[PDB]
Amino acid sequence: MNAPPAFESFLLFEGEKKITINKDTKVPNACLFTINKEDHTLGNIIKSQLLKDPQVLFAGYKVPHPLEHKIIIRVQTTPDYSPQEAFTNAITDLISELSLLEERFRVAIKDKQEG
Amino acid sequence: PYANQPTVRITELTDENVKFIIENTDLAVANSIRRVFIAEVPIIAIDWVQIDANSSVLHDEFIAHRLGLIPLTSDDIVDKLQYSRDCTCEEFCPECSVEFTLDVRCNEDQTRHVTSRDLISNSPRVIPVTSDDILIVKLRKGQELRLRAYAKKGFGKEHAKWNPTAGVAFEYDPDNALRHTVYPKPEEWPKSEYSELDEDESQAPYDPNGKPERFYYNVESCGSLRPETIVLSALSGLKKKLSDLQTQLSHEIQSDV
Amino acid sequence: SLKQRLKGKEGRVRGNLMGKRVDFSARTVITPDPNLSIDQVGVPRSIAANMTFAEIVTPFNIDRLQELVRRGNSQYPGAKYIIRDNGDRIDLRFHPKPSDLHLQTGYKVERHMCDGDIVIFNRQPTLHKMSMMGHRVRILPWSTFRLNLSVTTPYNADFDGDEMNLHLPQSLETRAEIQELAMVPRMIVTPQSNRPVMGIVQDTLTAVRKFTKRDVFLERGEVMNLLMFLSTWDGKVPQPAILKPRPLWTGKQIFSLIIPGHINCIRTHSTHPDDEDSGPYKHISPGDTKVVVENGELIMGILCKKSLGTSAGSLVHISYLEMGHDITRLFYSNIQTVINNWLLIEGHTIGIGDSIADSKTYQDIQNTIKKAKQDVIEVIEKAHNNELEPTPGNTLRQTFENQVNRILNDARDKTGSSAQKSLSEYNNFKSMVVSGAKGSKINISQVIAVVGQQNVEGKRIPFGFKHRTLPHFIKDDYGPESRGFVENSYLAGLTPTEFFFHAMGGREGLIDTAVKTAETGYIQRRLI
Amino acid sequence: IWGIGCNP
Amino acid sequence: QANQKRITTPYMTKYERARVLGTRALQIAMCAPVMVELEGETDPLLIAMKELKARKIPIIIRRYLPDGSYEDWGVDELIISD
Amino acid sequence: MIIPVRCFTCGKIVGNKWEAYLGLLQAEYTEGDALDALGLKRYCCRRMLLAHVDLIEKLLNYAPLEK
Amino acid sequence: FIGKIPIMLRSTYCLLNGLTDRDLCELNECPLDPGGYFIINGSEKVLIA
Amino acid sequence: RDGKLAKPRQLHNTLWGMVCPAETPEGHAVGLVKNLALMAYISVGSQPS
Amino acid sequence: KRHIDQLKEREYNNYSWQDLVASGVVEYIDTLEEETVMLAMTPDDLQEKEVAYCSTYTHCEIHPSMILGVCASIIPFPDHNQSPRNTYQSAMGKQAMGVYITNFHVRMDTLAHVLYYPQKPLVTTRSMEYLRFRELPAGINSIVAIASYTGYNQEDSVIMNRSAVDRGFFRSVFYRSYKEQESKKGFDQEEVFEKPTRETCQGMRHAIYDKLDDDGLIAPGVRVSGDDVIIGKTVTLPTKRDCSTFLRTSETGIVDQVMVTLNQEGYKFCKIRVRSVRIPQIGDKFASRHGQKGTCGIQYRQEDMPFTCEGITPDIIINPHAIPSRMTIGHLIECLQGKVSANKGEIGDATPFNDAVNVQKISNLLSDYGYHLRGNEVLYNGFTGRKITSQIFIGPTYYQRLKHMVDDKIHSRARGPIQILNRQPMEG
Amino acid sequence: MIYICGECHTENEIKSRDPIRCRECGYRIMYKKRTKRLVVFDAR
RNA sequence: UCAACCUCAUCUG
Ligand SMILES: CO[C@@H]1[C@H](O)[C@H](n2cnc3c(=O)nc(N)[nH]c32)O[C@H]1COP(=O)(O)OP(=O)(O)OP(=O)(O)O
Ligand SMILES: [Mg+2]
Ligand SMILES: [Zn+2]
Ligand SMILES: [Zn+2]
Ligand SMILES: [Zn+2]
Repeated sequence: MNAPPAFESFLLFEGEKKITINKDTKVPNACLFTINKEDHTLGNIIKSQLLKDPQVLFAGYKVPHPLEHKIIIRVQTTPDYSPQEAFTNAITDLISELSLLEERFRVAIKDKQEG
Repeated sequence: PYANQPTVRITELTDENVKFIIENTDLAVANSIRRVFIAEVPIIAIDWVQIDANSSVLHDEFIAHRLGLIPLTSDDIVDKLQYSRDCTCEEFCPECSVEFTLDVRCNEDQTRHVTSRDLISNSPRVIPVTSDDILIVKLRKGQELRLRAYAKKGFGKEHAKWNPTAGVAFEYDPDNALRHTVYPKPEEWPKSEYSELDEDESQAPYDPNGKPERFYYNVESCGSLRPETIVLSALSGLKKKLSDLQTQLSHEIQSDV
Repeated sequence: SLKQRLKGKEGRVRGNLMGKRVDFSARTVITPDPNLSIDQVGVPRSIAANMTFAEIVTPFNIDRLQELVRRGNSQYPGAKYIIRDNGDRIDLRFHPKPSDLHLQTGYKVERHMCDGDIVIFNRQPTLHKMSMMGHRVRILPWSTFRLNLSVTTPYNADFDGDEMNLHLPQSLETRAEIQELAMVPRMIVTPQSNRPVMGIVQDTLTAVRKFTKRDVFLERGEVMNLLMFLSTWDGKVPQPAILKPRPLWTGKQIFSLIIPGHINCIRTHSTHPDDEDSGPYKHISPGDTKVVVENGELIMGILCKKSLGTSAGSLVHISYLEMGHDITRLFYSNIQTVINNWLLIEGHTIGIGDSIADSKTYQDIQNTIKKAKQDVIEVIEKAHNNELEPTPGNTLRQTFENQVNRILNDARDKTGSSAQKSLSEYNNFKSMVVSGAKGSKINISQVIAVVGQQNVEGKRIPFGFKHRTLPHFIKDDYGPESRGFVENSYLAGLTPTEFFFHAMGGREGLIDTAVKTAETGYIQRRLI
Repeated sequence: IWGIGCNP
Repeated sequence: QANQKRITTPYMTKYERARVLGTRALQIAMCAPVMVELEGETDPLLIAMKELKARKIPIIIRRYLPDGSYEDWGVDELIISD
Repeated sequence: MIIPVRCFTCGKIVGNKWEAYLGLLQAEYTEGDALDALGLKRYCCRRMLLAHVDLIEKLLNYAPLEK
Repeated sequence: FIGKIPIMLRSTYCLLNGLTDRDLCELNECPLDPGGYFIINGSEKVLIA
Repeated sequence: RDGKLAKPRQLHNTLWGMVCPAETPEGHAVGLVKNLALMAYISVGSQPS
Repeated sequence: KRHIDQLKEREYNNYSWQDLVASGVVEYIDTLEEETVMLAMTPDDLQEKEVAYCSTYTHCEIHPSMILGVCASIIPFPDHNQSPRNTYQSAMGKQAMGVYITNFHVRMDTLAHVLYYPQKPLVTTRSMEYLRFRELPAGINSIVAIASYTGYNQEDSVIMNRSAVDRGFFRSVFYRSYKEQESKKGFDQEEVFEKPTRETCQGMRHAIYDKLDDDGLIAPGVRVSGDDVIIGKTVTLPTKRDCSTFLRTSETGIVDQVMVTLNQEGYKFCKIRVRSVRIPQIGDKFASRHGQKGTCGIQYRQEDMPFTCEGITPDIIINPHAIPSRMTIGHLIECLQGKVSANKGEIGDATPFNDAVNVQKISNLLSDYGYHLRGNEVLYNGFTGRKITSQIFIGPTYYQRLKHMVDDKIHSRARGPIQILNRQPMEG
Repeated sequence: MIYICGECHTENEIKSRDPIRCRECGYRIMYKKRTKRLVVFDAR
């Protein structure tokens, strides 16, 4: 009777922002990105790619509550770098990696067949 | 500061299985690709059932559950079909759904096995993976099952009926060299199929500078989507999720400025 | 009769006046929630929709309350009733009442229970005042009350079908009284025994013991992930304990960030050698036992129920007595969160391999049992030949029983010690016993070595049949097997007679519990 | 179920 | 009693703090004038806590001694327990 | 009551395999050999067929309410 | 006629006694039902020894 | 059930093979409600003549 | 051997237990005679010549395991568990959901729970055959991992796989039957089944009376939400009074069967059965066959659950901290034997005192099928993909869904109905 | 309405305030028969 | 804009 509908896991209700950016006052050059209706799938990918960046001092993600559907990513970068830029670059790098993976998987498929 | 270039080598390709290896990739990327295999690959399955007459022993919602779990061929038109929420028309239409019908009566004395074959689709591309058959119910003489169903696009995050895959086998570091798992007695542990160690050596020597790479996948299709296209659709869907995230992030950054 | 109406329990005086059924109360099953804080409780939406709190309409809250009234009883964050100044209760459930939706100062909007409301949480029986505590509401999906696991011990609650009552204060005055006199962070230390009522428990305790070993080294990503779940974090990553060859933090180094303020504590781990304090390596402690927290930093040690548990002088108790109750609440919550995520990494389990011991261990256990049975045979022969002489204050029967019991108990203890020697570091029974999370060395011994003597009414299994225990045994057999000694372990499996005698012992324990409840309840009522 | 000094 | 010959503790007890905070909260929710300048606080209990910290709650506690006499201690006079 | 569609643990379709399982048991095949022939590999899928109790046949003995 | 005695099900005087499982199915009774209870006012009652 | 004496409730040795040792209700009826063992039979009675 | 061979051919040989008694092979012994009889638990171990304990055995037990009852006979490896845990399992097995009878469709019984997909246990006791547990099982075999995953299995709770639940795992049907009898007490005062009318009948409620048919009884197949009018009964008032029955609050079911008969008095009598399909939630109670139960702490999808190399994700995750204090080692032995049975294809034998089934033999059997001797398995964390450092005990164990469900227990009160005498809130 | 007979499974139409006895068999147990309105089941 | 009390038995922590 109190069971949430399944579509709540990924469908934004009206007036809900996918991303909200709030700066972290405790430390300079740090930010906190709150992604709504997202899970570990995107969070772990983004955290790993942010960790690969040398100018990202801190990168972490958390699900504040398993029953609710939200991801919080803290990103702290060096001076002369912006955490928002680090997030954008992480996303673009992951997109490029996934596209390369798609192309090579298609080639591997075509080669496993037809020979 | 940039993404690595992954490489794929497909070892096995059968109508039910894809065994491949992804090298030069992160553990997070590999795990999330597996995760998208399981939960975020769109598929077609029955989600609306209306039972005109059910005199079978199984109650109506039991029949509806079993009908939902029946796989449906979704190779091509699942990409063409729209989600019901996206479709402009009220309720369901040919663009947002596929209609199935079941009209079975056991007039004969012998028990009638209602199968997925008795489900008849309005569009030929979606069929209940019939081309034995999944048994929906057994009908005694004088028992009848009549129903109309609508099948919609969706992914396994909504419901396990929309899982395109049966079992995604994911393994990294077949010989424990990163010591991510610390065996109390290494010798008692069976060797992995992908293990390259000699029989004498239970574990590879600890590699201090190693990082998890060369992930091994075995994706078994449920028959709705071909095992190759499960992987391709999962990669494309993860890329689309990242692109949507980037678009929203750019909009909010512009708003902050 | 009129006397019967007023006389006993269920009478007017006791059943209707001293205690009575009350409104604004909700009962449901409880399930764990590690993510909730100590004071937070998890409330289903239906329960929060039925229960209401009346809020006086003021100039500063008139807009929000009018929005809630507009939503009504149907939309969840709404109002069930509007009480006018005259006392007339406009009903928002039944029909729009468009003219009566207006709010003015002095009206009372009976809004639905929302996040941040203070509610009393109760479990029966309320044996002590920690059984009723004030919790801050958080509304979560599904239909169970969800409470933090550090709060289970005061309530005596386990999530195996238990239910908890919830009482909602209906006035600001009583809300403030509940919040101040009964809030869970204020209830951490009991006046009964001047110890904390709550401590780290279950998975978190075992994972803390594993986390604070010297061996635990955490890489950069794991450190960042764990610092994500530390709410009191200053945002500064500590310099790792090992800078080169690769930057690796330590479990103690990260737990030092959990410990709040500057707290000074000295404890000792459960497996602390008594020789270490007297001899050399007092402050080096080869086993990393002892526990030294200086300036709120864990310099050395492995934490267990003695350091993070409900005992006087614990790190929790010192935190409450030094930093205050709010900071201690944060301390509990942070321990649970970051240690549970590290446990997600390391993992914990129990299997058959824990119950298995070495072949040499099993052989030694068998030899000890053989020697004990032979010694009992010798004592029985001495008694039969009348060589035995009564111990002062005891009959010959009583002294014979005492000697046999001593031999059997000594053999049982020796087998248990052999089984415990067999245990490896990786053994998980030993992990749970050492951490203090669950189990005891007695349980390990019974699992691995010997179940032990089955005794009913403080004596070996009685001669229920005519001069024998079971029909399978010959009459007048006082040996270990006949009178109830179980040499097989649980893993080995009890033989049929041992099974029946073990059932006799378990039955006695169950009867004791069931009989105990009522007598203790009567005593408690009389004292109060 | 253990011994005479323990528990039943 | 008078300012002299006050024998009760100068510190405010936990129960006195609870009842004072609740009473002031109820008054504030009943449109009573607020002594402290609220910094965007719209919760009557939070405003009452803020007033208690600033020692501006306009209440005097009458503590009844067991002999029947009473002592009037102002909230300002009492030392806040927390 | 009737063989479930899809193994609970993984989701491989096991609903089409019960009649073939019974036929292979009638042939001579041991339960394990029949399970292997049907293609069930993981013990999760083998649990579905191995532990299944088919009560639908007992329920079909009772006459229908409407004939 | 002096009275009516409730009959324990599947006892010698029950109608279900001596009936094969097919006949029990024809009467909408379970072949596996043990019996040993009385139907009093439509409710199954079991005498406890 | 009200009686708190722990004598009538305890598993007697003579229950072996005739009453289940494990199966008893828990609460006020521990050891007071019992269940027959699988092979146990109860005498129906006979004429001593 | 003659008697055993004749009994083995029992049917079409007209040899039965009564012939065994008549031959003098077996004998019925009561407690008084049990006091005067030397018994042997087993023939081979005891009757045969050894160091002579007794040489005057007068009887032999047919099998020791028969000392247990009906509910304790389903417990696998009961000799490896602590004694109170077997009592707990007897109590809980009386509460498991399964197909109670095959004629459940015909019976209109209040509070009937029937499980969708019952399964027979992979590890079974022989005496279960005589309890008909195979014919009408109660519970499902489930892949269970004994691990501390996210803290939602702590204390006694249980983490469950949401995908498995979505695939039919432990889904049940709850039938509630309502009875109403129209009756005439006064000569001018009668009760009639009819659809109540707002004007004609003085007593009415907000509850929708539209679903009632012409006869005043809801037809089968109509969804009925809580507080809707199942049966419409009106009493002539010497205009009319509404005595119509309503659904129990939060029932939220679909009508299954509506029967209209005449009772013994000759008055019209109506029974209406409502189906509510209950899917496992995160409050429902599940228990193993070894006396340790627990509510569902949380449900994670298949992507979130830990996975083995083969891709198997546990249906149920139970906290390891349950095992040590309770000492239910039979649970661990049943997991190991179930793994062996599922890979082998046989059904494991867990008779209490077999003496031919050691734990070591089960481990050696499991080794042949490619798994670790002790049943541990390298589990990969579902969220991050990293191998869990401690290898986790996984196996197929039989679990039962107890009738206690959170939906039946959730309750809340706010200025509701009040008693007449005390003028205090009501009870229940 | 129309009530299906318990035993002979033949639909008989019984008016209100009429004894519940099937024509041609006499059985006193009738069943209300499934509704014409149709209810949507989500296959979930 | 809206339904009884007794009694007993069975279960729950
Ligand atoms: C731990 O103490 C509790 C409480 O004291 C409360 N309680 C329970 N029954 C009663 C009763 O009749 N009367 C009163 N007054 N209180 C009662 O229940 C006790 C334990 O009982 P248990 O021993 O069965 O708890 P498992 O050890 O069995 O827990 P598993 O592993 O099943 O989750
Ligand atoms: Mg409990
Ligand atoms: Zn459409
Ligand atoms: Zn499977
Ligand atoms: Zn008829």
